Amino acid sequence: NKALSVENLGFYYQAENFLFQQLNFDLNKGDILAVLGQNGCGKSTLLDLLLGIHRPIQGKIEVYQSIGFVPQFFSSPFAYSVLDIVLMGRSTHINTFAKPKSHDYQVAMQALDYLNLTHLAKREFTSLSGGQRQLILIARAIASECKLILLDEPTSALDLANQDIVLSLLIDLAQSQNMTVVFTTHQPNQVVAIANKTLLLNKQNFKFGETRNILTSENLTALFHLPMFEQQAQYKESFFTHFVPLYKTLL
Amino acid sequence: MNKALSVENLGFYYQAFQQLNFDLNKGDILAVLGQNGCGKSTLLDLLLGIHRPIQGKIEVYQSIGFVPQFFSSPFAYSVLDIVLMGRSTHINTFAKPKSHDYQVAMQALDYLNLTHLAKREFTSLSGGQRQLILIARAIASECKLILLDEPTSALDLANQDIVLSLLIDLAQSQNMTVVFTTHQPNQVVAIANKTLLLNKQNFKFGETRNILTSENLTALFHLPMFEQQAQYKESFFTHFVPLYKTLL
Amino acid sequence: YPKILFGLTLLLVITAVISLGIGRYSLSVPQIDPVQQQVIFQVRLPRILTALCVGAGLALSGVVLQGIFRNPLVNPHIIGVTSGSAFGGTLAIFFGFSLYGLFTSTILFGFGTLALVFLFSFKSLLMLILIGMILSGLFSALVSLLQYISDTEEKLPSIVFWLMGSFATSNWEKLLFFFVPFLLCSSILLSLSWRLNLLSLDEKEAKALGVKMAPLRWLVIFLSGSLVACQVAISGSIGWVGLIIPHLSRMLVGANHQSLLPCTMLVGATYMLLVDNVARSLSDAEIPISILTALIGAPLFGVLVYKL
Amino acid sequence: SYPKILFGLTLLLVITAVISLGIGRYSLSVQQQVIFQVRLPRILTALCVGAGLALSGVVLQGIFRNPLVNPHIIGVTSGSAFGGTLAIFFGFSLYGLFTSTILFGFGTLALVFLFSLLMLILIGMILSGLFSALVSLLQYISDTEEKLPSIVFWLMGSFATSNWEKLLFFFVPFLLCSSILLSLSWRLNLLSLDEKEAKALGVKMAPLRWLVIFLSGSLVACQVAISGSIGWVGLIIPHLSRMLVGANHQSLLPCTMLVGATYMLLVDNVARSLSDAEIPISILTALIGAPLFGVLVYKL
Repeated sequence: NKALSVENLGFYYQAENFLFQQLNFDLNKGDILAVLGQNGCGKSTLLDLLLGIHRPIQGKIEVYQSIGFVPQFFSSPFAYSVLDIVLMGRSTHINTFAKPKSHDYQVAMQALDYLNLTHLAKREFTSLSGGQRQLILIARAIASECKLILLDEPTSALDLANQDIVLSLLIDLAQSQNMTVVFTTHQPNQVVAIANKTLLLNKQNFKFGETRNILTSENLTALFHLPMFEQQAQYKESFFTHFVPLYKTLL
Repeated sequence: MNKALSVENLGFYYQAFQQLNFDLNKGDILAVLGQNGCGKSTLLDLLLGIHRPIQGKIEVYQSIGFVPQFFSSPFAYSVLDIVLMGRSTHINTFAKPKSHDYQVAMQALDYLNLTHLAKREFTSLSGGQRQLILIARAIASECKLILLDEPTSALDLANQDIVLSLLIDLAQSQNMTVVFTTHQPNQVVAIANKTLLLNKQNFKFGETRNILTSENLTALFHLPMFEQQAQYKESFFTHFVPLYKTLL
Repeated sequence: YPKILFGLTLLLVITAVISLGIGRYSLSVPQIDPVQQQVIFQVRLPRILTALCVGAGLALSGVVLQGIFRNPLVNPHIIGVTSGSAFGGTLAIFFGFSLYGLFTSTILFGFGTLALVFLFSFKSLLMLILIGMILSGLFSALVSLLQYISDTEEKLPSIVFWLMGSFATSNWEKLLFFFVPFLLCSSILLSLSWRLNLLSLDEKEAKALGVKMAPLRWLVIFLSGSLVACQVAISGSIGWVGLIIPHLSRMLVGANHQSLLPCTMLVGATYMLLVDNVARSLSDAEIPISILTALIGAPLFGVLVYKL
Repeated sequence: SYPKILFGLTLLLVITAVISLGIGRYSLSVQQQVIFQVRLPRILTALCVGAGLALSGVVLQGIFRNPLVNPHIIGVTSGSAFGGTLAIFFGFSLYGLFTSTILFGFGTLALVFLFSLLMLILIGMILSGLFSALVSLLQYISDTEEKLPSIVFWLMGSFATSNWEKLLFFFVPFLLCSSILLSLSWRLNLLSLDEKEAKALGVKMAPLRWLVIFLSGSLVACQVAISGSIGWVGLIIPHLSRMLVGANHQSLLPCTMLVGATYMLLVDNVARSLSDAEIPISILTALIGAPLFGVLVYKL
């Protein structure tokens, strides 16, 4: 069944002063949508709209599942602990003037357990690595018990090994826990790796559809204003495709 | 002499690499390949002399210019204001810039074909233009050895391409030696004849043709790294792709 | 955690009792008449409890405001409510109002300032700081205007010394006046103990988590400002408290507000009492407590910062 | 065109000076009125003080790379205030006040130096606090009929008692400090650099930074010494100047001095015209300044 629907959406992005028009796309439960674009392309506004911080110029957005969000970073001058951060995800399960209950601590703990980070509960959030921090932020969204999880540049600042852990995690959330995933990225190889659906954002223009239909040399070359070509490969009998940017200096 | 710099048994720590050795010749392009917080940034600080080495020594045989990844200021300085700061060592403490100083700054903008941006507010530029203007600032200082901190990391691909072509041009036709940090192996393939792989554990220095291998990158990145010879209409070049489990 | 709270709520009592051992007609060895008994019930006790609640209040206000602005260097003065209250009291003194007239005037312009900050807010965090900064400038200029056009014989000295704040003229009438708002505000704030942690959230996550940032911030700003307005009304301008107390508290119980608020209230109460009965001990004459919080606070602030 | 702006400003400065002669007891046309020997020294004092406060503000904003900084974040105004207060309390002579104000002003700088960017602000905050406490103490333990109102009204800046003695006393340091800062005009741009570039560009950040701190601090101490505590000037003028000629300090400093001088003279005239009660100018710079800061932040 449907998870999210975006119809005739139109919105302005101040930064680059460009107006997006008639944006359409829908997502079902279990889908993994990659929003592929480069630095300040409107991903920020797009996510804002999906979370409804503000209304769009035209169109409608309908979300059918409880929504969770994961920012790229969490900055605070206060020495909050891992548990403190994750527990905040219980926000909607605690009344305004109430305190979290043992159940709330239970869910947060199982969220950490699910990611095998139980041994981090008491640690000071800022003492963790970038990868552990990002994972802890996914845990707080998980503890909220959302079904539709939106992630802003989840892999961009992590080392390769951690980006790998994150990609595997997102696939597991969609395939095993029947969650719907939406993440922003500028890396096409990560898109073909885990996203069955992709949205390309290029100067007021865009393209949405099945990943294999959208991730093509022609579409990527137009998006990156640099020739990009799909390449086949085989590693120990395992076939796979990836995309390579053609820097003038490679020639 | 053909040497631009040399480092011997270099060792360093902030509070707690070691035995690091390598040297560069004029016109060389050195890429210090590594991931964030794994040494490369601190290395640049040492090459500039911001910090005293705990062990070993560093020798620089050419005037050094530096290009930071970003330039942040609440003040709306113009492109020219920023490039002109590169004339710092050619202007006495209590003196003002002279005609020659504006000419050289303009000459640096001309070379990058960015002169039309001279009166623009630096913050109104794209990330690519801002990075190029900071390179122009180093050029205006007249350095022969240019050190760049993650010059392509935050730029979109087309601008990364422009930066890569510029660096090779500085070395190949402007008699400069280039040292830049990066985490992108394919960019080292593209322009660096020498590379230094930095890990918080170990390192390796040498010619790019010898050091850039699946084995070394897999060991450096802690993730299998696939190496493949790609071809583009008669053009063939080596390319690396990180093998995520989900990619396979 | 409980072991720490029980310990702090111990010093509070120990220092309160010990307080009875200072001043004219005091005690010396009694480990807990007819004159002493009256000095305790009608004079000493009233001041002791006033210092305790005011210390707890200013500390509380400081810590919640630090959470709102995500900055440990914030104090209960950045919203401009202290200057607004200072002006309200000054004005009341200038026109020779009554004690009750001073209270109302102090609170009136105190709340009035909050209202102004709110209105200009709707006509970001940094913006609130700038707005409050503008109001403080305006109010401290009006205060200066009044004292400049006031009789230097009696009017002026009254304005000048009231702006220094002290507990020298504290009595049961004032304590009970402040105690009502104090207990009210502190209760709501304590019930929002955990939710205050959500003040550190960014816009997107806050919306996703169903947190109503705007309403929550204002509810806290109002309660925070109400404490201070009522505090100034009965004890004048006291500073260098809300800044350092929450820090010491975070050194004891951590950042989670659910545990921080109660701890800062207790450390603030004891700290103020200690400083107040020093204003008495120190000399024969009553030195306004504002001078002492600054002479003790500032250097203590340095020491706390020194140990990064 | 930069030159055109400077002319227009200088002209405006003079137009403001003349309109200044048409206010007060023995004004002019819209011989017995030679009061210009009590007024002229006042017009000149306001001009120099405005220019000096604006100058300190802009150079400090450059050092701290922050536009919300003013000449009072380093703690020099508090120390100076104390020095001048300590002098009144002990009934020193006019020159005893000058020397004491300046001595504690300089001293505060020394302390900030010894105790050593954000740290300088925190240090200045501590010192500013102790000195304010001390001023309050001496104010609380003094005769409330003679010394109290004398301390209180010296603290709130005013041009009421302006004479050539004070003017010439201030002008010397003023001219000396302004000249050095103006000659470091372009170099100030470099204080906006980060460690690595500064090192590469061979910039001696520490020495330069302290030189500017001492020169701007000296400027304020001398200002307090002859006119008390005046605020809300060094905070808004650099922004206005910025809107006129931009961020390059080489042209920003002189523009800031001209805008500041004219602004102070302008506020003084508003004071003198609103009432003959001699409302201290510090009250007006805040009443005019705070809301003006608001419209400025509300942007243009």
